[PDB]
Amino acid sequence: IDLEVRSLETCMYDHKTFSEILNRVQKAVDDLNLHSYSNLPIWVNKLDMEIERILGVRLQAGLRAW
Amino acid sequence: PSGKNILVFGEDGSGKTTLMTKLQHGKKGRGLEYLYLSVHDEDRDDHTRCNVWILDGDLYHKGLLKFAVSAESLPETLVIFVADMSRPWTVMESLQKWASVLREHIDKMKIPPEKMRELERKFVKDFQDYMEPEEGDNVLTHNLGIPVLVVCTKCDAVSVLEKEHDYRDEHLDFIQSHLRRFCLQYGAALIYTSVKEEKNLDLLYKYIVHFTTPALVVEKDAVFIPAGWDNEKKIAILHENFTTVKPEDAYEDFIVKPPVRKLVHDKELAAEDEQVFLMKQQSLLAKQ
Amino acid sequence: RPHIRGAIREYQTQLIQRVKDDIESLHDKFKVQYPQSQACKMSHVRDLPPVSGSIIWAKQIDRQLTAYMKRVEDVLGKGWENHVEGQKLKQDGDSFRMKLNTQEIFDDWARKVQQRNLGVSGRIFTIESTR
Amino acid sequence: SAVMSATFAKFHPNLVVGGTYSGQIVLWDNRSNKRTPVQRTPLSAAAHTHPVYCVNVVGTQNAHNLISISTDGKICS
Amino acid sequence: XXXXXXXXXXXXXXXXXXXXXXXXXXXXXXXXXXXXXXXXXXXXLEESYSAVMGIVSEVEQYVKV
Repeated sequence: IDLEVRSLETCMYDHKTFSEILNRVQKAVDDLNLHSYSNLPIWVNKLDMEIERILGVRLQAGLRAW
Repeated sequence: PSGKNILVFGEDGSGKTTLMTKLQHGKKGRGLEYLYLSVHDEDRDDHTRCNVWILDGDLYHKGLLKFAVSAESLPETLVIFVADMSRPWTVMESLQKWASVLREHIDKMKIPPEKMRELERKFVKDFQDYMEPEEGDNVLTHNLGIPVLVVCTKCDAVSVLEKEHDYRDEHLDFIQSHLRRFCLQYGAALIYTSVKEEKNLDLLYKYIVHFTTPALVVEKDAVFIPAGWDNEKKIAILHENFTTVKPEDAYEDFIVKPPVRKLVHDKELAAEDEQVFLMKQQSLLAKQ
Repeated sequence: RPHIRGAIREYQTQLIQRVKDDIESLHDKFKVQYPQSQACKMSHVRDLPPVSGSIIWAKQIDRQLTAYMKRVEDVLGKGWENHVEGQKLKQDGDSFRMKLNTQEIFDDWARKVQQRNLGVSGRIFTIESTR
Repeated sequence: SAVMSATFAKFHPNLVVGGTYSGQIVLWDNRSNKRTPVQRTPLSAAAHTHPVYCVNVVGTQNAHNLISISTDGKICS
Repeated sequence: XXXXXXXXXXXXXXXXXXXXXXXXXXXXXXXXXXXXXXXXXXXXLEESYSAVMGIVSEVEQYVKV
């Protein structure tokens, strides 16, 4: 998860690759769902908030450059 | 005819992308989603360059309004307030939400042009005297005066709403009294529209942004109030016919049936979490 | 017979990767939901309530998984979870099965139906109702 | 626990068997990249509850087993 | 051409939230149905980069006509 998360500022401005990353991450999330851990959606809320920040940050950076 | 402008206030779906689609779409997630109208110039189309603007949300889109409202844009500024019928309670207040945003924008962008203060207020005193004649005294109107208009959308859901919870002429009369009331105060008019209905829109804009039409408050399943088709008594009889006469809390009535419906998908649980050392010594105290 | 049973592990693993991939496909397709399943639309054209078609979907998926499980144990012998992989596939099929016990849908939906039943289901009270 | 004995596995080019000090028999894998054995023998009486100094595979492809012989005095295929 | 520059400056106004895009999330799914995918990322998120990257060009398209 974290290699994807920490790699969210690596593949510069490619929506396909972004999509791919997210899909992989939630594949791991269904793995988490099956052998259900305790409060999984709560931790996902956390994730998503920081993902939004890395996203919007890469966005605004590319926004200025564009 | 020069560069014309329009400032519609896109409100969370409410068929706004569909409003310009029914009028004439990439995506709607950014706001300020410009559109340009260049329609028939009363005999042909002389490119009636009526630039549209559609904001949605509230996150500091003031500077975007600067990019949509200049100092010379001011005359040809047909602001259009758009709201749905799926959530009429939103409309009731959210109209004033958008309104107050523009009230700020009046005293934030028109504060340097002081010529239309002493000019446009008198021109509005001219203008709103013309709001009423040749259509078909005094009303507690507002400070906002420039070409303004309040429209509604999502109206072909009437039977769906009475199917859910309206089924009362109070619910239908009270909203229209507040709407027509809003518009007459605001120096505007009240217009409705629906899914595959009511091409009465361009009539008033083309008619105003320079073709006239006779009004309707008759059907009451779809309403068209041009400016000056008001008083403060016809509507008073309308919210009198068993409608709880002028209730100043029933905002919660229609702002209670589907907004204070419930929350289906809600996960505020704070489910569980425990300790280690704590449990261990607590069991030590439990060892006796 | 252990004598026989010894020389088949290679073929066993070939079959396990087959079973593996198909249960993985079940995770995929079931991870897409019934409302967005196109099967819901076709089933709806075949005229079922969405409640029924949803649990039919669920229950059928369950039957495919159970058929796979019996395929697994017939291939891997009855000592099957004791085997290195069988324990894993057991756990996975069990949790996947726990994410398929749809009686709650009938519960909550029966409550909504009961809520509607309070004054709608027997509305013959005005055979020719005024309007 | 302390591995008291270890060796490879017969016709398992990815596995490593192992004896311990506790008595459990472990089983590591290289291709999984799990620095912990994936199949640990229980500590039941049916298993070894004493260190196994000599645990070994025996025959060929179909002639094999795994015989663990702890110091307790038990053999277990 | 000054109006075209005004459109370029309109795109320059995208720094409104000052390198944050705090509200950058736009979609919401339906209610509860039957799902093992209990915690998908965000119905509002996945499409937002392509959405922004496209709407940037979209405004430029509408100004051109």
